[PDB]
Amino acid sequence: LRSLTTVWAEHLSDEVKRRFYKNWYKSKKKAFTKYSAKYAQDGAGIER
Amino acid sequence: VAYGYPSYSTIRQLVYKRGFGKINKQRVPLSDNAIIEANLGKYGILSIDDLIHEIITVGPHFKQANNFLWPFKLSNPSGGWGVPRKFKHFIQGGSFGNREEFINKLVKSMN
Amino acid sequence: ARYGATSTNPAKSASARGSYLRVSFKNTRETAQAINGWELTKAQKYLEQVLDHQRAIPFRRFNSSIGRTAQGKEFGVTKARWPAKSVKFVQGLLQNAAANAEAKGLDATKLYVSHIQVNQAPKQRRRTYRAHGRINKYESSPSHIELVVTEKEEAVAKAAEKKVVRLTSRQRGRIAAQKRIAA
Amino acid sequence: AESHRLYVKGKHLSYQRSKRVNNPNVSLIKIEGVATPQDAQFYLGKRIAYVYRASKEVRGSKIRVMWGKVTRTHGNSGVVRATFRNNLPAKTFGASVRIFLYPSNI
Amino acid sequence: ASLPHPKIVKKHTKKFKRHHSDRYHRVAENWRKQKGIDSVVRRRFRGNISQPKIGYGSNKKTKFLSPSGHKTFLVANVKDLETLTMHTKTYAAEIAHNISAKNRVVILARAKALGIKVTNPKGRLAL
Amino acid sequence: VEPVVVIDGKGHLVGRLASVVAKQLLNGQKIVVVRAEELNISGEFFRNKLKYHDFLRKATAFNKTRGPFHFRAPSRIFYKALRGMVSHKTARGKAALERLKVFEGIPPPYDKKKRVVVPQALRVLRLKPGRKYTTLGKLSTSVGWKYEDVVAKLEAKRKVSSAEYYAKKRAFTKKVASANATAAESDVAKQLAALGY
Amino acid sequence: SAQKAPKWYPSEDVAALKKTRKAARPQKLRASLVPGTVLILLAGRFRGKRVVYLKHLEDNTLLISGPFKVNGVPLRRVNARYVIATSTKVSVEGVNVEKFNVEYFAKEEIKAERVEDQKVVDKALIAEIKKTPLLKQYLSASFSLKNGDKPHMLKF
RNA sequence: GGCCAUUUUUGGUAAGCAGAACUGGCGAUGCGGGAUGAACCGAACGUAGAGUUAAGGUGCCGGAAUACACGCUCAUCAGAC
RNA sequence: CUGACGAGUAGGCAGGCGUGGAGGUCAGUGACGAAGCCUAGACCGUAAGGUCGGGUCGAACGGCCUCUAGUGCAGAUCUUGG
RNA sequence: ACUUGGCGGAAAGGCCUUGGGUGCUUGCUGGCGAAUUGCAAUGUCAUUUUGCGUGGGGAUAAAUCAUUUGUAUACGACUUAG
Repeated sequence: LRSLTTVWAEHLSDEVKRRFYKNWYKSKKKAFTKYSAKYAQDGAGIER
Repeated sequence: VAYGYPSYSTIRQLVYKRGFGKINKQRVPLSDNAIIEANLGKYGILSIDDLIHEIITVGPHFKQANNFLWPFKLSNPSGGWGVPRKFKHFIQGGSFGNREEFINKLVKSMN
Repeated sequence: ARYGATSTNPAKSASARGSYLRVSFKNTRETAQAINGWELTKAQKYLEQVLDHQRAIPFRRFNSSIGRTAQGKEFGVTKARWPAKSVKFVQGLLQNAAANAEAKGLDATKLYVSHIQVNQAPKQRRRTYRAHGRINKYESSPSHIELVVTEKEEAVAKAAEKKVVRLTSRQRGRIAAQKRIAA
Repeated sequence: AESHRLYVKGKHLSYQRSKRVNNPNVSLIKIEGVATPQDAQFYLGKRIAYVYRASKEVRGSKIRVMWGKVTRTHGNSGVVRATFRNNLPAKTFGASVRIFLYPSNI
Repeated sequence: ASLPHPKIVKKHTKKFKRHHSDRYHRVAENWRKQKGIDSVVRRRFRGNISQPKIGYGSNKKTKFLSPSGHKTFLVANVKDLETLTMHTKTYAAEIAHNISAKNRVVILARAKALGIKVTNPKGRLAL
Repeated sequence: VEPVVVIDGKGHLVGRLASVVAKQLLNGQKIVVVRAEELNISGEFFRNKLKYHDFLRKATAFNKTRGPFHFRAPSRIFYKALRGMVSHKTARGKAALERLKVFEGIPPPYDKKKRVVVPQALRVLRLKPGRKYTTLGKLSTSVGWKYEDVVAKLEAKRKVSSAEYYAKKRAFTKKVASANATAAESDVAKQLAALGY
Repeated sequence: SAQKAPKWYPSEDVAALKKTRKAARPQKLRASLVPGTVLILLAGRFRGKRVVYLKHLEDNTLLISGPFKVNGVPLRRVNARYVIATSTKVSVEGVNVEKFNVEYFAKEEIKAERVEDQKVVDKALIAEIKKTPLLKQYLSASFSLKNGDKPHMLKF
């Protein structure tokens, strides 16, 4: 098997945004900004 | 050894190509007729065909005419020996022994 | 007054030696490699942190059976160590070369430690006492340090020679056969 | 015209060898399109050039050539013993090479 | 120029180093015949070093000749060099390793006017 | 003479393909052997099963990891049968085995290119009719290759995606055949027939 | 003395060469070179070109002309060994080829006498060439090996 | 201080055992082949170039015909000198 | 000038390379720098080895014809020093 | 080189198709030039990456050490927190 695509949610909580940083306190917490801006349209990329 | 019965052609080609002489030993090439003349005019022989004639027509002075020639130094055969193994008899499929007239073929690949 | 192989300008450099120092040679070599090539202010602010166990000296050549450590992750090496006596005898020479550069009229912002080497000194023999009445040596391995600091400078631009060419007649007969066609 | 090739392309092979020796003086060439020794009797004497690129540009170019010639045939499948002026560097085993059409027999 | 001499063939140009000249520092690189019972250089196997032997001797027409074609000859003073006035394009001078620089300019100024080739004119030049 | 020689592995013999492929790599040809799971071995199925189960017992005593590696894929059975030919412990052998690519099925850079066969390696041009043979998919499956059906599924896709193409070619050549009928009886076709073409 | 002077000094007297027995003798070309044969040049600036053969010179070379109005290959020496000789012929009679010699070429713009002799030869050559079909186009082409061309099988 | 091998051979059940006889070697001997092996096959070596071969081989490693020809053999322990 | 021939341990003989010192000679070299040392710089000799250039250095040393020997090193669980 | 849509995930990164624009046409007949590179010596016509200059688009963070944790630990490592 081979993962070809993965689709994330719209607004992830602060429990999985804390999973993607080793140092949560210094970080600018900028995970999934340019991905959650893909719901700004009608979702044509995400429906794709 | 491989021996046989040479014809006139192979004797002629050997004495013209690989035939050398023994002059106080001194293996000397038989280029001129003056060598054979000055070394065997005691014995009648005075040209190179006189040596070939004392070879093939085995004559009274064959011993000295043969012993004047240095032994021939042949190549390896230019077509192979014809067999996979030399050291069986020519009757069993090798090379050694009596092969009578076919010796001519082998000598014309070694000359 | 002879030093190692230096490819630096002796006008803009300052030197400090400190011979026959009873230190550890295998630890002074590693702190001399750890200091090497850095700017002198970064060097003196690094060696004041080695003494506080804040940053470690990377043991690279003389490093077998050393305990691996975490601070060596700064330099990619598991095995590192904090040689306090060696770093004291190195930073003494650093302030000595800083003073010898201030006495020569050099600007202390462009200094980088350029040439620093250590090499073995005559060993100081003492003696152990071992089982069944033997005696084996117990020797110091003191060091000869030396270092040379230099003001760094820029604009070493890459102008070079002309490289005169040996092209043949039948090559220029094609090169000039294109100005009649295109160029 | 898209083709300018006046050479038959061939492949360098191993040196002249036994199982356990090798003679670097006489190289083996596998000419394309040749299958018999009677066919490989044509390419005798024809000049072979190996062509390779280099780092230091000398004489106005980066491409350096080693020359040589075909000497004799080899095997019953059209291999060709060829010598060179300086022998091929034993790293080109599987490299293309150019059997030119001169000295012309025809 | 020189004498008309044939193409200078130098059968083995590589130097016959000793066996194990590299592996040990005590074993110098000067040649010694291997003499062991088990030895493989005396017994001349394949892939082992080649020994000096009389087959590698040079041609007597081109022996002792430099690649310019002249036999070299050590010259201490001016009187030794004037033993080569007759033979200019057969021998070539070569100035020794203990001649001072006040005499090398004299020897070179003489060998220029006598046409004798010096194989080291650049020794101890006062540039 | 091509830059890459793509070989359809179907209906060939493992050793007799491996010999010619190993010799063509050592001369400077790039060879990709596609569809290696339909490759053949002489002898019945159980002869080759007990020749692989006598290879599968040969690991290192003290550490089973570092021993011989018993690859199960048919492309890797063929690759083991190939790299025993090429002297792979040199550098010439490594630059030989880097010219080779052996796959299972036909991956989709290589399904659009023409696939050749090696006639001195086919099972039909070598074996006497009556001798049993062994398709390498069966042999690899009974020693633990997990993916046979999956490859079959993809093959059961691609032939369809090829066969339509074949119609999309073949009818086209039908039209070309009519063109090769309408150029006849002219002067130029007779002059081409005079010069052989 | 820092080196003992030797006893015998080999004399500087050069010897003459021995009287050699090697006479000069005119070249006999191969059986496929006849004046008028269309040649294919194989090397030099004009490789691959097709050219018309003329008078055999006396320095073991061949004199060829294109004609220059067709392909661009002027009156030029080309060695006989770097040339594939095809089978086609043109009639060579009617051209005053015998003016040319080895003295006519010498390394020391283009001399106008060469242009004049070029045009004088090429007018008669093109007047001969126009009699056969397609040969004017054939000389203006180049030769090149296509794929699957085996030159031990190709009959020129 | 010897050893090995062919033919003859004594003792011994037998030996890569002990002891004799003819010759050849190895010891002192490289080299090409027997995948490796002091003595088996070939052939005994100054330094190089060219050609032809010996013993062995020509699917691939490995240079050389997956040559030609007539048959035999299928081995859930092939056989390859 | 011509011809033949060229494995070799133990061993025998010959021609030679090197070292300390002695008689002779080159009216030899030399503090405008001898000997020594270093030198992936060079030349010669089959080889022992000889020679030159560069750096270092600080006062003596070589070529040849002969004489003489406490004369040549990878190994001796070799000696001393490191 | 634009454009139009469809198909292709096994390693799709390619294939097919629409409408124009520009260029060439050896499909056929022509005119000029192509010499001197001087009798062969690749007659230099593939690329890939690093780096540096210019122009035009886009975005503006992490990790480690030190402190801490004990579901982890000889040391590192691991899991945590600020």
